[PDB]
Amino acid sequence: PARRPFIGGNFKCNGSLDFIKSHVAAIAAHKIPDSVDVVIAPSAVHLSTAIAANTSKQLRIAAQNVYLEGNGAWTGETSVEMLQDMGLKHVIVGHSERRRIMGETDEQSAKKAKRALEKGMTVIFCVGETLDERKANRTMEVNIAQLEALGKELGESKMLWKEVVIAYEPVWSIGTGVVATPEQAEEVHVGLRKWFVEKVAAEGAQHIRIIYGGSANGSNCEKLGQCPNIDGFLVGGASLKPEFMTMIDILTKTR
Amino acid sequence: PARRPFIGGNFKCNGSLDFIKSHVAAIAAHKIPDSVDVVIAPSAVHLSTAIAANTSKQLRIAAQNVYLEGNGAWTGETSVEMLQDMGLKHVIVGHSERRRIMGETDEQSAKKAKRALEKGMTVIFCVGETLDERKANRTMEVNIAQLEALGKELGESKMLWKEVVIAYEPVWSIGTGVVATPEQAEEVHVGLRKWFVEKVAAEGAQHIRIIYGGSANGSNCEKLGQCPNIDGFLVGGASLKPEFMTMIDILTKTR
Repeated sequence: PARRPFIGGNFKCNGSLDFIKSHVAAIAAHKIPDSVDVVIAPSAVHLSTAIAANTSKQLRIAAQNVYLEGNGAWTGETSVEMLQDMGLKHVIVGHSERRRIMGETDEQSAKKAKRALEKGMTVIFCVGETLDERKANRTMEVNIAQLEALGKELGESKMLWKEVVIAYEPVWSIGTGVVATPEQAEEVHVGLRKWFVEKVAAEGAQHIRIIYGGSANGSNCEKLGQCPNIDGFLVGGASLKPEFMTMIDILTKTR
Repeated sequence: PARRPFIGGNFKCNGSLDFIKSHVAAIAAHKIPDSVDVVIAPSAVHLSTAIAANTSKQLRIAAQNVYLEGNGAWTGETSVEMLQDMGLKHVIVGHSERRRIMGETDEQSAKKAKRALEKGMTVIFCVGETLDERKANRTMEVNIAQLEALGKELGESKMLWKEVVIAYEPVWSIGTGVVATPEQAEEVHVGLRKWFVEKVAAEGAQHIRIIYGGSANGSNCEKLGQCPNIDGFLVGGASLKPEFMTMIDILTKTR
């Protein structure tokens, strides 16, 4: 009982119109197999430009965030409806930068994901513990709590878990170059599988993709991709470089 | 010592690609005098589409929000650099929906504005009190506190106030249809002028535009626009309708 590999590239708050056009063009020009999901997430104002430049039949474009309300009086926010109207089907939710730096609570992330999922979108739901929480030996407690908030919102509607791609990114690995070792990563993904089996369904744990993120790059992704419970990567800085295409190849050849 | 009128249309989280194209086209097709600043603020993902559809030489496009950091690891956020790279020069900051519903603090709004201003952008800085604060007779205290946070960030760099357009929108008037009377609005703008004179400069208070927002529409904007300290309007719901063009005409003929 395995899985369709997944690699997402989160551009974060980076890029100019020319960078988006050129970089998306370079990615789209790369041979992308039909056996692996490849998604890139440019900043909101760059979405249209990225879509126009994406000449690939496999590459999909995603948003880095979405609000938990539909269209209405939510100045500065983006609705699921807007993303779907633009032809987008993927969206990142709960990235630790929003959780830890911008105050996005466990419940808000969960509500954003639920709304996106109910409308038919695929959600890259991020979870991860800080250096201090790990030092306090609370790694699994935290990751599970974040996943539980989502479980509370979906709960019964298990089927909605089908369009969820969990992205484990230890906060101490985000933008620090301090990537997790295959053992550290696999150990956490194992704990996440177990939680899914118990709180969701044994069958579902076998199908849901769980990707690793946090300093993942061309020279370290192969060893990570060889781990049974690591279905791919959520790439940050490296997704802005040509090595992102190499990571795609490595992921394909590995699983 | 007077001012160049200003009318901004905040679309908030509304619109589809077709709506943006058609609505922006209809606005752009309207005769816009060179004597009044007219700006519309579509949602972030619609910016490019709006720019493409804006065939007017006078109409300017603005963003509804911006982050307080430059390009970097800020997932889901937009930088000033991105907005300027797109040719945008206006941005709304501190809208009460973000302050009151999304937790944007007085200091965060102030820091966002300062960064935008330092880079050369024009900022529509929103302020406003809630029904309870007004009932508690704390209307001016609150509005002044929000303005003071900005004053703390700019403080000395007074000159930066040149590109600031203050938008007073009583929270109880936002999306409720309960517009402020000309007396209520003028009274607050008078108090804001006085604060500016004391904490900024007598000269500057004479030049800075202070616009009214909150249920402003085609049938009530004339009486508001006739008030000496009301230089224009920040239009919400009405900016999504053809009456927005009427408001432009009314503002022009009035001052």
